[PDB]
Amino acid sequence: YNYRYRLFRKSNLKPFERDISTEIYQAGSKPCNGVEGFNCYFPLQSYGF
Amino acid sequence: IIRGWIFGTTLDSKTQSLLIVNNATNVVIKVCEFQFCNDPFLDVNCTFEYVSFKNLREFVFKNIDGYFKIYSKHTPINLVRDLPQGFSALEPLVDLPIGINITRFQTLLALH
Ligand SMILES: *[C@@H]1O[C@H](CO)[C@@H](O[C@@H]2O[C@H](CO)[C@@H](O)[C@H](O)[C@H]2NC(C)=O)[C@H](O)[C@H]1NC(C)=O
Ligand SMILES: *[C@@H]1O[C@H](CO)[C@@H](O)[C@H](O)[C@H]1NC(C)=O
Ligand SMILES: *[C@@H]1O[C@H](CO)[C@@H](O)[C@H](O)[C@H]1NC(C)=O
Repeated sequence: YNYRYRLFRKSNLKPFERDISTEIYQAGSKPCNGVEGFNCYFPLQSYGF
Repeated sequence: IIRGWIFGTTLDSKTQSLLIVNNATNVVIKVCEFQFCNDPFLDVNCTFEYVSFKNLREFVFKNIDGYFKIYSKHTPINLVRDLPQGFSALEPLVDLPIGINITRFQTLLALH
């Protein structure tokens, strides 16, 4: 799980652009602000290698 | 007294923000994932890093396909109020492979 992928949500990533966290991408209308329930937490995963 | 610029989104660089500084011996360039100045100054985590009135200094900055491109020119002048009436062209300085989502910017001043 040391190998990761960060994004899938909405506003997509430009050619050779890079992204690093500071505020939560959430999938809908909720002001999640640290919550991890429905639509909430980053769209960020780890690989089961 | 005018010596540099910050470019980014939040400008605090909690997420990647570009910084460009002239220190009178060198130009220094950084993108550091560390807290920048809250009220920016010069005294009278760095995924990319680099080191090198009578006067008008002209610059152009543009940000394309993850490159940050810089052009400049230096010239004598004899007007403080408005830019010169004549024609001249800027020439390329550096072309930096930084990969950053710049949307906002701010110049840097030296302070006593
Ligand atoms: C690049 O940065 C800009 C802001 O600097 C982001 O633009 C905002 O995106 C949200 C949705 O994610 C919109 O609701 C806002 O209206 C946008 N604001 C502006 C001023 O454009 C953009 O999403 C960022 N992209 C990536 C992939 O980092
Ligand atoms: C200018 O920056 C370089 C690189 O950071 C440093 O070695 C040098 O001491 C600086 N010059 C002054 C006058 O502080
Ligand atoms: C240093 O940068 C990484 C991202 O590359 C970040 O996770 C870490 O929290 C940063 N450290 C500080 C003190 O901001």
